[PDB]
This record gives sequence, structure tokens and C-alpha cells, in this order.
Amino acid sequence: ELGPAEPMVVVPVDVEKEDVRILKVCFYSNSFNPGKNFKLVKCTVQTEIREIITSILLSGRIGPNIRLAECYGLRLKHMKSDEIHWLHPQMTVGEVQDKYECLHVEAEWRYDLQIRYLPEDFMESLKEDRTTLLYFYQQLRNDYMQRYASKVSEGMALQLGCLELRRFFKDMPHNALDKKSNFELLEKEVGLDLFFPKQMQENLKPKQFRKMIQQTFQQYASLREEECVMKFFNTLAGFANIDQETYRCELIQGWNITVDLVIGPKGIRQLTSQDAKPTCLAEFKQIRSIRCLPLEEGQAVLQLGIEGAPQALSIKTSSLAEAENMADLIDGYCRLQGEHQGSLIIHP
Repeated sequence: ELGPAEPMVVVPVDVEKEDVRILKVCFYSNSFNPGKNFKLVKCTVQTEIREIITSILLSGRIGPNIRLAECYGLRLKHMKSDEIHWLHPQMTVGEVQDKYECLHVEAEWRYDLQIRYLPEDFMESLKEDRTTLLYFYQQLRNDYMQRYASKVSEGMALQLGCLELRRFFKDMPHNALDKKSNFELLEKEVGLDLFFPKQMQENLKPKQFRKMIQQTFQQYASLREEECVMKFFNTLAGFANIDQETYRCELIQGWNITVDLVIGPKGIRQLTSQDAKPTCLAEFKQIRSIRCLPLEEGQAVLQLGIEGAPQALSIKTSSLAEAENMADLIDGYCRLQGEHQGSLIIHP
């Protein structure tokens, strides 16, 4: 009875065979594969999204000393239509699944890990955390390639593809590429269609092409990674707007008016018809309660609650989906900037 001491028994969590779920989660990474790298995630029907994001982040699979983990989100996308749904951090796998794989079977979907909720500082704080910085740079870079790079002036794409070459080949000698040898290699081994758009190669005497790359490089030849990336961001902020997102939506009031909504870290703001000067509509500090209602022509209403406002603010959106994505982004920034636990959304 003075033997050692026996601790209290602990019933070890074990899990139902059919509550197991295995998700395929794609991320960006310095493969010659952008959105074709992925990691299976093992879990339960009742693990919350956070959990998944953290389990990926900690895997160290995407890079090292990570700080702004709250910035990441998880995004489900239907492959044919481009329905996309942002899975809010605290809803469970199970909910997701009977919410939407309801809609098309597993293989027509994809989840991507994605920077979604930008820091209040945006550039200022990204710099503090390399890994993320890069990830977000990759994410954007991907977009650029997929969406913009064919649409922008040739001379411009040339700039950004070199920007990447220097960026991508840290550790390569400042003047490698001039050697026709190493060049031929680049296609054979990696292909330039990763850095420059198709049409480019297919539009230009290839001798010519080479020329403009060999020489455009030397312009960037001397720059570190952080520098490349920063430059690229700056450049892209040119046309694309890249810390905010934009929603065309009516908005319900005395007289109802259709408007373009900008949302990002600086709050939720009216993008007046086109202008540099968007002036502010609602402050995250000020929000109190987000909410979604569906309406009988497939549309729906996001509606915030604003303390200091007597009336609420009721935005009419083109889909229930759109309403909830906006909802997520808002509760996101709220989550990030507010000192308080849990979301602000509601479902009576």
C-alpha cells in the first residue's frame, strides 16, 4: 500500500471506423506543379477545419517557423462549375460533407489550403514571417499565370517570368543562363511555360526569345528572394487588387441600390464607381453579428449587426453561396482583429 502510486485510469480516445475521413488537401509549393501538390489528411467526421489547417501547418510540409497561421483558410472548389465555398474554421468535416459532397461526388471537388484573411498590416507583417510570405506569393503567382499572364503586355510577362527565374533559382550563378547549354536545359528539365505564358514562346523566333530572357535576367540577376517577391507584389498591385476581395451585390434599405463591395483588412468599404478613393462603410471593430438568409429565386441576404447603428445593414447577394463566402471573410477579419473567442455568425 506504500508501493508505487497508481494513476487514475484514462480511457483512451479510439474512433469509429466509419467516422474516419481522409481528405486530399492541395497546397502551393516550389514544385514545377503549383496546384498539383497535395497531402492526404487523416481525420474524423467531427474534426473542425482549424484542426486541419493546423495539422498541415505543423506538418512543416509548407515551410518552417510560421507565425501568421490565422491567415490561412481552406477552400472547397467544384471542378467543372466554379462554384467555390470557403469552409469556415470551426465547422466540422462532417458538416461540410453533408452540406456539399451532397452536391457532386468526391472526385469532382478539391480543397486548397489558402491565405485568405490578410493581416491588418498586410505587407508590413507578411515580411515578418517568411514561409507564409512565400506561400502567399506562390498563390498569387499561380493566379497571375492562370488568369492574367496571357492578358498582360508581352514585355510585362517577360519581366515577371524573369523575376521568377531569379527568384526560383537562388543559388544559381548570376550569369548561368547566357550559356546556350544551360538554357536548352531549362526547357528539357523544367519548361519555360512555368514562367512565361504559352503564347510567348509560340509567338517569337526562339533565338529571339532566349535573347530577351538572357538579358532581362541580368537586370534582376543580383536580387535576393525576399526582394523578388516584394517586387512582384508591388508590380501586381499595379492592375490586380490583392489584399481585398470584391462583391457586386444589391443592398437593401429605404431605396435599394446595387453596389460593389470591397473587403479586406482595412474593413468593408464601398468601391465607388471605379475610384482610387474607396471610403469606408463598416468597421470590423464595429460588427456584432453576421447572418445569412435564403430567398425564393436562389438569392440571399447577408446581414450584419452594427452597434452604433440602430437598423442593421442588409446586403442582398446573388446566391446563398456568395452570401456565406462573404460571411466567412468578414467573420475572418473580425476573428483576426477582435479580441474575442468564436465566430460572430448565427443560425437560430
